[PDB]
Amino acid sequence: AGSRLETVGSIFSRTRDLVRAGVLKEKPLWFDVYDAFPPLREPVFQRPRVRYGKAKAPIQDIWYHEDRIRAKFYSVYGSGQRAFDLFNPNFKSTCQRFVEKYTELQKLGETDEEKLFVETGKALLA
Amino acid sequence: EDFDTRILEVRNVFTMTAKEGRKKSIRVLVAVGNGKGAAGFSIGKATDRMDAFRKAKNRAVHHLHYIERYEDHTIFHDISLRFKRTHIKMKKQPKGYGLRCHRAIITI
Amino acid sequence: FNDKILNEPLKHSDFFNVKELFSVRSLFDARVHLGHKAGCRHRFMEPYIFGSRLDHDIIDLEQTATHLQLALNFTAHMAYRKGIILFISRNRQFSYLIENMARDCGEYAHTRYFRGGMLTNARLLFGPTVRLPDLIIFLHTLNNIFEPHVAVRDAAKMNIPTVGIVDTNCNPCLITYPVPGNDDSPLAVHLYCRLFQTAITRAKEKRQQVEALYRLQ
Amino acid sequence: EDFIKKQIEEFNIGKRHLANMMGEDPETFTQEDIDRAIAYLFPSGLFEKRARPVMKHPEQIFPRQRAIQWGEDGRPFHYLFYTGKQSYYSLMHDVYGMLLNLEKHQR
Amino acid sequence: NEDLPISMENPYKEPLKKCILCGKHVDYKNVQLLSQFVSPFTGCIYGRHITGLCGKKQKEITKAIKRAQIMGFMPVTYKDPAYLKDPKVCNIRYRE
Amino acid sequence: VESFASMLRHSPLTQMGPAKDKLVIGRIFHIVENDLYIDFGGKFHCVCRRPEVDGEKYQKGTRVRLRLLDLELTSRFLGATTDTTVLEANAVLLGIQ
Ligand SMILES: [Zn+2]
Ligand SMILES: [Zn+2]
Repeated sequence: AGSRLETVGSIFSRTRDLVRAGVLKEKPLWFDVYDAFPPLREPVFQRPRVRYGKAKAPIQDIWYHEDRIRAKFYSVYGSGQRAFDLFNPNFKSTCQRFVEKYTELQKLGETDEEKLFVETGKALLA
Repeated sequence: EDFDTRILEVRNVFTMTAKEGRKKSIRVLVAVGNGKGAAGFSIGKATDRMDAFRKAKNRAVHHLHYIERYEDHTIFHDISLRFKRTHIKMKKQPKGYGLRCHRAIITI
Repeated sequence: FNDKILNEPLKHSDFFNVKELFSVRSLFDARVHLGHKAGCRHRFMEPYIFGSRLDHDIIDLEQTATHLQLALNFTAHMAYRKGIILFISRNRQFSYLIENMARDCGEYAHTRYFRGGMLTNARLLFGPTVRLPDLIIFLHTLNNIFEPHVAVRDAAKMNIPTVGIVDTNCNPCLITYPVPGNDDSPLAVHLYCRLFQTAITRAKEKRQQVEALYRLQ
Repeated sequence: EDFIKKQIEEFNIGKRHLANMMGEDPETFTQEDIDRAIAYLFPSGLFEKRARPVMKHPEQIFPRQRAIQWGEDGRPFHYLFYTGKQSYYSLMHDVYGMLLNLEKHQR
Repeated sequence: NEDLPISMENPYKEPLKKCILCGKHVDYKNVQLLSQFVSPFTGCIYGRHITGLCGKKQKEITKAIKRAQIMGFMPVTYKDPAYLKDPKVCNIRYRE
Repeated sequence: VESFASMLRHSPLTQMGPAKDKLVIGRIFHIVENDLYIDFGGKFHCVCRRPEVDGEKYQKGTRVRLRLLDLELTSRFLGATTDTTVLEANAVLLGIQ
């Protein structure tokens, strides 16, 4: 027999209750596999619906601790004068070294925040 | 050879055609089950009556639900469904009551 | 009677040792973790997304890799139990590659236009005695216009399990074994065809040694 | 296929008889001899050339088909059975292969 | 532990575009500013899509252009032909 | 085993940031007669034109300098419920190497 109704359940549940009925005599070749090692989500159909009101998507807009000093380097100076590659693992940009020459200084270096750029203003030419 | 089909509706339905004028076709709706929990229904149509009858009988066994029941007589609980405009109210009942329900729901 | 070699590799846990063909590190360096814009995300990529960076959705590679011990394991079992494996994509940028990988292994490809009723109307499109596929592997779950494929429904209408690459815009719902990962990147699916090819031809040669061991004892 | 075997053998009997029909001593004899003989043996006056009588070699009058693609326990042999137009899409693969190993180096 | 991204208030967004007249002060006596936003042929006020003003400052321009016509400060039917070579801030196609 | 959240922090796509007018080097991966397909990394490719300055220097693998304008090329239009990606990037060519 079988069922062709993809809305009314998973293809597991649309089969494991058809072997209890006895409408398909032969045990399908994926059934005794999926029963043993099943997916973490049962693939039941759900109709996708749109958020209408005060329900924004719960994802997080990711931000990292070193974004501030990264942002100012693209403000007070230019972009990367050196070009990017992004093919090699661990590329250290002229900003990526610049954020690491910031993040030694604090913790408890803590002179002034503008001054923390003044100390690292000198060091990169040296 | 253990299923059986019952007709639920026969409807002389019509469309209109540029050359043909008026065109009759027969829209049938069948229910198919076997006892034992598995049942299904389908609609099929053709111009001929025997042609529509075979078309829905041979299609309803590809769309069949397993209707999970209580022990043989009844269902699991009270349900109260509203389906597009149709309120249906259907109640769990003890053994030997009988099917006091709409005459289409009798045959299903 | 040949059910000794069917009922061992369901009791064993990761019997083919599939946790060696990847980790998060191999998946990172071929850019699996990138997803599309937050403008075109779906609703059901919502658990699988790490976050958005400057509006670019980033895919959980931890929640990727806990699927692929489980998604590549099942497609190993489908190669063990001699079932028909169909590769589908509609990428047009990897369409050579999918069919060439179906010759490099011993299972199937279909990367071309989908004729209407390929699985739901097989018996009149072909002869009446056709064994339809027993798992479908998607590499682009989307179609060449951006709606989900025809064969995500007709897989589930014909009651076939399906492992599918789902990216930030795709629909994970009707396909049983989602793989939340990239699919638009030429380094990403060279990796994806590398794990799916090797996980079945290892699973094929497991099936060869067991019956031969049964042939002698 | 054993529908063609009963028409090749039935043809070589009817080739061997037609050389024994006419006086042609070579029992191995050409096909335009057969086409000449049956036209002079079965005279039509029919106007279509495909309505006049023909006795020909059966691969040339029965239309040609693919054979079956599934052996026992299924397994269709081509890696593109599940398209349909199964040889076209492979023949489009033979061409697309035939162009890339050019551009990987250089009616 | 320390590794996961924090929630901060969205850097790398430059502060929003200050229109052209953002902190300034339109007058009805300041005809050379107001005559810049009317057409040198018809005397009609260019719209917000041309002038590139915010809807606040576009409306102070129009409430002062129409203030200045009836008071005898600027003419209706043309630009002041004396005040013709001012910086053409209004973007308009004609004669390319 | 390195945590995903760590290796995302140490990842040169993350280090770049807001990709406007940013000098990126890229591999060419498919040549069509006029149009150059440059794979810089990223999710997608990009398509450029073949310039009249050094127009024979652009072969397969030619490392090329890119301003990398804005990896999106997505926009929501008046009826749409998602937005229409084109699977491209609009990165503009500069040079070689
Ligand atoms: Zn995609
Ligand atoms: Zn303003």
